Amino acid sequence: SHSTAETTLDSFFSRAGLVGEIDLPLEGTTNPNGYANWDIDITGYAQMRRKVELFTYMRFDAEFTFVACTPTGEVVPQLLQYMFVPPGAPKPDSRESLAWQTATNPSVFVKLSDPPAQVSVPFMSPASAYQWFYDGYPTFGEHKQEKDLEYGACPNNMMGTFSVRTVGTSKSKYPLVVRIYMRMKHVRAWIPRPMRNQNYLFKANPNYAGNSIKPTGASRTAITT
Amino acid sequence: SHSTAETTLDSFFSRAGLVGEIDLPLEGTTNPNGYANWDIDITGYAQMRRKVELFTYMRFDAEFTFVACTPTGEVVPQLLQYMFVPPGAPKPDSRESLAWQTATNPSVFVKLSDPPAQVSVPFMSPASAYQWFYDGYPTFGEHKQEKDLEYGACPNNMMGTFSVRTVGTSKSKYPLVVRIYMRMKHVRAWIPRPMRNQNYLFKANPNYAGNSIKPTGASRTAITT
Amino acid sequence: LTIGNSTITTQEAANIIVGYGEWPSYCSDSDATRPDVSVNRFYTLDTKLWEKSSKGWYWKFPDVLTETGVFGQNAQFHYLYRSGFCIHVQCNASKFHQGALLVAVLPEYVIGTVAGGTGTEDSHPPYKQTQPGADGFELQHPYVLDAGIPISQLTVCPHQWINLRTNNCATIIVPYINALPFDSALNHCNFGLLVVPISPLDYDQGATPVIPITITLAPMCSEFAGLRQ
Amino acid sequence: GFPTELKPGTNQFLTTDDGVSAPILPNFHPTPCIHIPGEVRNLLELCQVETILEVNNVPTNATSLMERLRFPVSAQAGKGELCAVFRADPGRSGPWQSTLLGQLCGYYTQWSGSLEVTFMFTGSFMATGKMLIAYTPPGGPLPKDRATAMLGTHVIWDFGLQSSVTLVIPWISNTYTTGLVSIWYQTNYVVPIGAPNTAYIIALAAAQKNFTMQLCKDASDIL
Amino acid sequence: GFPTELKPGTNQFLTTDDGVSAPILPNFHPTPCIHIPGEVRNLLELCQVETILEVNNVPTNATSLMERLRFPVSAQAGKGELCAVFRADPGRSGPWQSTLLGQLCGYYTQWSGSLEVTFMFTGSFMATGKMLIAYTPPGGPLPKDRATAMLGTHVIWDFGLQSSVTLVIPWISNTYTTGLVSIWYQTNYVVPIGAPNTAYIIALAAAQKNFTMQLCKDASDIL
Amino acid sequence: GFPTELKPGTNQFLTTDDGVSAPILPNFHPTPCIHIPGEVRNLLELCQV
Repeated sequence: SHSTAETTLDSFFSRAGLVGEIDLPLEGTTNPNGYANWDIDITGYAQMRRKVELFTYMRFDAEFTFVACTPTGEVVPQLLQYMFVPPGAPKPDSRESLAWQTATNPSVFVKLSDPPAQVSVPFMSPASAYQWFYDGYPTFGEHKQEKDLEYGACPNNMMGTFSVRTVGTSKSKYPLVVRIYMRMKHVRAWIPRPMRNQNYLFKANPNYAGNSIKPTGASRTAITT
Repeated sequence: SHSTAETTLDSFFSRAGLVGEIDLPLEGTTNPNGYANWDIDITGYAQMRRKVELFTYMRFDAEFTFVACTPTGEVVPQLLQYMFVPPGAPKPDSRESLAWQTATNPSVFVKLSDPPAQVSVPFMSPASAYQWFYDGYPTFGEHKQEKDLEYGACPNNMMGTFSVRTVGTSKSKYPLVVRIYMRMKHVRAWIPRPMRNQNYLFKANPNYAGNSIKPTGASRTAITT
Repeated sequence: LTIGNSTITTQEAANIIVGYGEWPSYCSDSDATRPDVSVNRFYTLDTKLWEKSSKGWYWKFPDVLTETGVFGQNAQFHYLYRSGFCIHVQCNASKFHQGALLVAVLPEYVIGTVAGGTGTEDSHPPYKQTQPGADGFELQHPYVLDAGIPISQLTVCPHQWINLRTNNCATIIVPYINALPFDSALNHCNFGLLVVPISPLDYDQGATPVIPITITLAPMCSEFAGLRQ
Repeated sequence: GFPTELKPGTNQFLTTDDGVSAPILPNFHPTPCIHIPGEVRNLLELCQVETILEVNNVPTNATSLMERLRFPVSAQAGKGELCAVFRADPGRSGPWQSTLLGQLCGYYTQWSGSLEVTFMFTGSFMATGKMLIAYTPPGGPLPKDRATAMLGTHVIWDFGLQSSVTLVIPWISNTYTTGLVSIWYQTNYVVPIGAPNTAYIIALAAAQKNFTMQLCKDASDIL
Repeated sequence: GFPTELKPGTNQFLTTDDGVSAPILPNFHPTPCIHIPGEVRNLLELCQVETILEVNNVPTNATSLMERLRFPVSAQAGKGELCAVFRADPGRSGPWQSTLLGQLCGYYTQWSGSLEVTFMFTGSFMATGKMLIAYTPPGGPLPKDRATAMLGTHVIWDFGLQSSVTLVIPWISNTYTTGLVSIWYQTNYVVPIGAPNTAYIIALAAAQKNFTMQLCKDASDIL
Repeated sequence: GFPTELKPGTNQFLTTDDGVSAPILPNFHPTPCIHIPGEVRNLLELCQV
């Protein structure tokens, strides 16, 4: 009841949360290729989407951490390669793709015996700020002949994508699970808007249910508490 | 759209890329001697040759890194010796060669459990700058009686050679694979020339195909876009 | 109050509120024509009808003036656009009428549709809902602003209350709010203008059942730039 | 050759630990930050703006959620008892959840400050009458009648003032845990002919400068 | 005896991480760097030099790749429409790939600046005529005729000027995504007798000082 | 409580790496170096005879 530093933009967002988990099993239907591509979704952490949508324009750095173990939490002598694929460059499709070798896609080479890999991603957007809400269409052309599902879409907020794989020509000997933690650093928020009222239905648009609800209606009557 | 530091010589080249992989199998036809010699080729990284050939004269330091694991990416309790053999000194031929003991050939002794070995190689050329293009012949003599395949050859750009082996008198117990990453540091480029047009056919000369191609010819006609 | 050939009559002694405390300025950057002749006058949208059953209205800027005004001829011929707006919402009522209008400006007002059923699978809203022109569009679910965003907290945006008992006009001046210094005109709607009933219209029977909502607006510092298409 | 002992808790990964790490793109220069008119540096800025208070948190139907915002005053009831606004505790569930302050208080555990609640009468211009707003501190129970409510912290609200009446509650804490404000009919709703006999009033509520929050907690329904 | 905790992400090998390492030969003194006249410090220096623009990107035969560089003007067509230079987007595929600027833009993902495109008429000295070059901003479509093209950004080019005519395009960005420049017959190709009735003109293009590139990406065909 | 990441190439043993290590006898004081007439500091001195 004295210090106000607790309610700053920084201390409100800055906190490393589990943002996505990569699964590289020994044998299964999920990832039979021993690799996976994870596009950076801030909405990986549950409460984070309703949080950042309090504002319209935002800007931040992000610190990623990779806690890797077996599904039992056992650490095994396995070498991992975490590759960052910038918005421009294309994502790898096969395990022997030339995307794993391309230098302009920075890679991290760690071991599970080594403490979780930690890197920092700068503000990637070509715009001056991120933008969770776009009332319009990305293209600046008369193209209006297709199914306009581009409404609300803003491909300028693309932060790139990480690419996790087991190093080596041959498949890994151990079943692995790589967990990804994102932490927002230097943050600035701009235009304030009311906080989400109804449940989120989709990922790229603020659509809501056909049946609207309410925050709470405890009072059975206005008179009595 | 403000900072120009992105397009400097340094930030354009400075990036650790996979430049060569050493294979030391348990039993096979490749390396039955449990050792290998890798001459430093900048053109190990694919896109790097077309890159540096944008200029004619260049000068740089190089930071090498050695990511070593089994072909499954498993890390094993194995001791490795990475030896640098300068341009002058001769390369080792046998596993019990006296080249492994010669002090003037600096050696690195690491473990796979230890993070990738990292060393830095200074500008080795006896000339004031490297030279990807030599319009002439190295020797300064009237010798013109042999098959002059020395055209384009410039043995002054020799950067030396690394020598990877499994430490010990007896052969290694584990199958190993050593990957080498080169990163250009302090870089200066001199004479600019047009960027490669056709595919590379050979390694030491800018020869091209008998059938020339083009960058792109999308326009079916000049009139219509 | 006359600016150019347009002459409107309103009170010049009200509570004029500027959006987020910033007047519309000219862009003095590198991202790039500044017309204030026949693109400076007042544009007066057709009157809407404040009614008992009314849910609310919204207008999308700068889409509202895309085809309607000379302002539009510069917005449809230039591939770049930048401008602020002077919004003046006034309704004419009698001392025997009631009501309360919340006039607000929410930048990047993305409209959402619905999806009921055991399996939710919806499309994306049409142009008429997305960019309703100068006619505007009536809210479907006002309590959540057709976007799952509660109107209960709308006051965090540039707002003014119209209490037929107290007020009669609401004036909002909005500066060019965007993540880019220059953007498109027919593609990106920088903001939407919300005019929503919080306290509904009521009157004893015999009175005029419709109170006229009149919107008079003019672009304060329009700067189109770009080149002629 | 430099002495260093590795102190306990080395390779630990603490989520809240504020350190610096290697840049994934150490030459990439982000597009310079231009100016964007509205900016927020402290959430308290939002906590200090007035937001509609759903005192009438009775209806639940989807086509009647707009009734929540305003509560009615009518010629029907005379000198009785209008409505008892939920206890002065913006964090707890109830009417205060309609406010931005309330939703923000859901993102923290401890808070302390003073709150402003302005009431906005939206009847006809010809309509007049007197309402009695009175705040009773925590611990003490809800006053049984108006006269007894008058002997405490109270505010006489006449409709010579359209909305300007605004209650300032002294203090809010965390461990009748919190005090409640009640609105009373001091005088019956009086109108001339041709004037509606029922009117609705909107409650707006914010926090004062001295309001703060402390320990953070992410408690959101979705997702 | 010095407290030190090893923070997360220790033994990681990040390729872009800029650190220093032990020297493999710590006594070797490299041959001192003498002077070499041409030097490059920023790739933008190359981006600002004029390089032949293959507007005539129609032929594909190995013995006709030289036709790419120049496009023809002849007495044949009158007041019609010469050639539409590809959209102002030096990075995208097409004619701009013949430029050094284009090949460099292939090594980056984002770019923004102004570009200069000088056209060089190589007909006879006795030959004259007027061409109409006009740049139409993105979004807007290609002008249907010359007169309509004239009402926009346009440049009248007479052959009283051999090459000095040069179009300056305002701005280029990344997300008709980009605007296109078209060259028009304002006037038919007119020559005396003994003068060739067909002439070719070379397009040269560069970037202005205000041109920059940002995010790097290695996209080369070979190898 | 002091942040430190162990950068690649830690426990490597490079022969040419010029570092300092713990003294095996940290109190032993070697017999002070007297003067000896001929001395060589650079091999070029020999290269010039």
